[PDB]
Amino acid sequence: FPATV
Amino acid sequence: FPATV
Amino acid sequence: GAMGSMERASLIQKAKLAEQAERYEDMAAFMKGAVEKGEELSCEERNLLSVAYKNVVGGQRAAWRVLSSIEQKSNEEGSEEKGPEVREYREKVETELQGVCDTVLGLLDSHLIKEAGDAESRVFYLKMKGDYYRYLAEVATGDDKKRIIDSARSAYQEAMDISKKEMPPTNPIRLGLALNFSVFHYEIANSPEEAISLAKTTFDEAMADLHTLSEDSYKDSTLIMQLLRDNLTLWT
Amino acid sequence: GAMGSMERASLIQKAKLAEQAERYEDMAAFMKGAVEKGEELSCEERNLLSVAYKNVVGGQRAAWRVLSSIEQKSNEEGSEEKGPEVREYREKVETELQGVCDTVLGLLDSHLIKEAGDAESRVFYLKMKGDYYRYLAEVATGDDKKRIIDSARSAYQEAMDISKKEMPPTNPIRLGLALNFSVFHYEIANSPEEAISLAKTTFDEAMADLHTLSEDSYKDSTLIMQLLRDNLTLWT
Ligand SMILES: [Ca+2]
Ligand SMILES: [Ca+2]
Ligand SMILES: [Ca+2]
Ligand SMILES: [Ca+2]
Ligand SMILES: [Ca+2]
Ligand SMILES: [Ca+2]
Ligand SMILES: [Cl-]
Ligand SMILES: [Cl-]
Repeated sequence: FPATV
Repeated sequence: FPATV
Repeated sequence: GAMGSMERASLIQKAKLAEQAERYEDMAAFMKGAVEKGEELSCEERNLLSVAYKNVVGGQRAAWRVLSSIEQKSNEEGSEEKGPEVREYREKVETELQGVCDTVLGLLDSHLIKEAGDAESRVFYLKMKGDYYRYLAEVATGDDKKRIIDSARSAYQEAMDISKKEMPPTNPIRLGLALNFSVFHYEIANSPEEAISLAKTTFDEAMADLHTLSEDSYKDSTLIMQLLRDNLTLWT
Repeated sequence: GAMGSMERASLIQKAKLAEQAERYEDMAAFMKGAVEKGEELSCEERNLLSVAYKNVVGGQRAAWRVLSSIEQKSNEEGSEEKGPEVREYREKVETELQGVCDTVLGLLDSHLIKEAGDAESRVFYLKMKGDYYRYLAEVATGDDKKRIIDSARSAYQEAMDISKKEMPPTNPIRLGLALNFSVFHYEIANSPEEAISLAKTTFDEAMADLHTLSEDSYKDSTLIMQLLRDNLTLWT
């Protein structure tokens, strides 16, 4: 999964 | 802390 | 509601204790109570709100993914019939997740967004709105999926427009908004080229503004820039 | 109760799904429902029950410890008064923990223990009884602390007596019982010498019986023996 904040 | 199961 | 009898300051204090104890459901309930007092939130208080719900929904999303994968396998060729239980339990978790998203969206609509006039607060809340609609989109399969996706898009877009006018390119909120909107494009909107373009432009514009920053601000901005780079590496 | 309308087999199936998804509160609720069907539990089902509650109470214990440490610091010389909130929140978590322990003890008393005739089942449940009274003892500070400690002791002792008569010294249940009762002696009963003696005797008697075991049984027994050794190293 890609990075989110 | 000591080990328990 | 349930927290109606507790002082605002006590709810905030207990949210911080709950964070230390990794009790994120309690943290979220305390911060919901604090929002429902009706006063605007400080920067610190906004971050307590976001941390609490991020952790709650994050656990639900991880569980949903596990259960969805099991369900997908159950519906393959050669799979033995095991009955309705996998679907039922996936549905249970899904409904709980949707409930948390609806709770957050409800707080934003009643009345955090409408009272947020400063760019930092307004962008922060609109990013949250986009994120929680994105989480609803991840599990949507019906007649409203397009409308849910458009709700996420619209919230992110308003946040982006404000952030570009009012915040420097290194601002952490602006950077995190762009990171998440880029992921929306890639994972939700079937727009990988838009995702890549947004991440690259964001990174490059931030790079060019780093010279203006203190040591501590530099650290904060470069951390998020690295996440943009990580996604670009994943996608290219 | 809440699970009264769901089939026993469906509750078991969903407990296994909940375990895979790391949804231990759901897992515990499903297994409570399965126990309340009134039938005895298989070996596999007993381990689903124990895993679920171990994880739930384990998280509560970890949170309680964090909050208790903050509270202790608040009551030191030179500490600024912050009001009742730390105590209130520690009390909240404590009450929830006590509730989970009472729930487990209730299942054991109604009616798992009284229907358990085979040594493996009876020892398993009596070990659980000792463990959950031990968790109540960890947070007890009042007029019943001595009685809670004695309830733990009595349950462990009955389990030990059965295990020594009916199970080989390498049996995993027997070994885990001894490990936990040794910790009871050290951490709860203020009897470190008894704790050390029990761990050493258990280890040595198991060592002498390993020659009787298959490769797979050897692996299981030696894993738990290493935990005995780890505690001995900590305590000596
Ligand atoms: Ca007040
Ligand atoms: Ca659904
Ligand atoms: Ca305002
Ligand atoms: Ca039935
Ligand atoms: Ca109490
Ligand atoms: Ca029986
Ligand atoms: Cl269900
Ligand atoms: Cl409280």
